[PDB]
Amino acid sequence: AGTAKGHNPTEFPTIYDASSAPTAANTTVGIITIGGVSQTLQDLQQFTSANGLASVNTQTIQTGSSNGDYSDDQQGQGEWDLDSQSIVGSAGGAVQQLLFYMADQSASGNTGLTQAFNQAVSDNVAKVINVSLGWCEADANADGTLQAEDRIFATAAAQGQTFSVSSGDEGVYECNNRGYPDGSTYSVSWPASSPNVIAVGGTTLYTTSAGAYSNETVWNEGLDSNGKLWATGGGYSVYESKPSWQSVVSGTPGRRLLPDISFDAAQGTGALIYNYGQLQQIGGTSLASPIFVGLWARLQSANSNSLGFPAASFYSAISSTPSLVHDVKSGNNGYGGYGYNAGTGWDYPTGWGSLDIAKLSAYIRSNGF
Ligand SMILES: [Ca+2]
Ligand SMILES: [Cl-]
Repeated sequence: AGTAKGHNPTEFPTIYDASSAPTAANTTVGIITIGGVSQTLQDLQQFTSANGLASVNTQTIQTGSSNGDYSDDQQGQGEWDLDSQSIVGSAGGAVQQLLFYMADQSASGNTGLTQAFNQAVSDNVAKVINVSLGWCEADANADGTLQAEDRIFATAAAQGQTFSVSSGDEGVYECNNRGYPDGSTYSVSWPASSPNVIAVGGTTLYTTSAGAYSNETVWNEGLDSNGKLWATGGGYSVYESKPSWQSVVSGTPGRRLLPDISFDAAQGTGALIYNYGQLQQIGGTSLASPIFVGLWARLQSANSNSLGFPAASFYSAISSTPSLVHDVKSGNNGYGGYGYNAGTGWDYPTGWGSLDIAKLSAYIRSNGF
């Protein structure tokens, strides 16, 4: 069954059958960040230069008050590094432009992040926007953040923009102090639980000795030394109603089910990322979402950026056309015998699984999306 190892981001096209697709050279991509990206831009230069790629056109955008705090968060740089290098690698080494929509760190509440989302939608220049972040949806709901941000994502979807959002790293235990085992008590992350975004969960990725895809299982690496679970977020929103396209998954509640799709997330099978100059092997659903973003941006470039928000089409296409995905069947996203189990077809840990990009491209050529 393949081998578990780290991977250069430039390998993700081979792994997910995207090498025959155009690059994302004709599609602009956004990344939501918390604070600045000055070190991240140096790490991105290290990435493209080491891989012999053309340099990436970047812009940074202060999305809130002009007097806000956009200084670099040092630990955050590794996350913006994961996002940006994984997007560019998955995109085949080229994007039209990479836009960093930086959230103010000195704003009240969650308003810095809300303003970053808002700016990406108002500007309506990026076709695909990565969000490798989140938190307990019940906490977001309790202070009004959920409602305010969902309005923004609704505008995005109506405008034809794709927000991609990591499902979470806490398995079913998102709301229990961010991942502490809690028995049968299951919860999900915001903004992944929005029906106006594509929620991306996580796999453990096995490759053959030649580097081809072998298999994927659920991402679940168990507990760390603090006792926190590291596993793919998945479940259903307690607040958001089920969008009609999800009705194809029978026997589920009348709620937004997540994730929609999944890609590599296990640290043990994760991406090799330049962070403050040093190569580190990094996972999370923060990896899986940028993989999706880069791959989806290729399909946008192949289709003149004319593909709208793709949730309905994913559910109709994949339910009727199982060859479009790698269906994850093994593993669970809890602990101690609790959590959801993968299975045939759509499941709570992984949604439909990972996309086979060339097969999806051929489907889109025939059928539209
Ligand atoms: Ca499955
Ligand atoms: Cl909807």
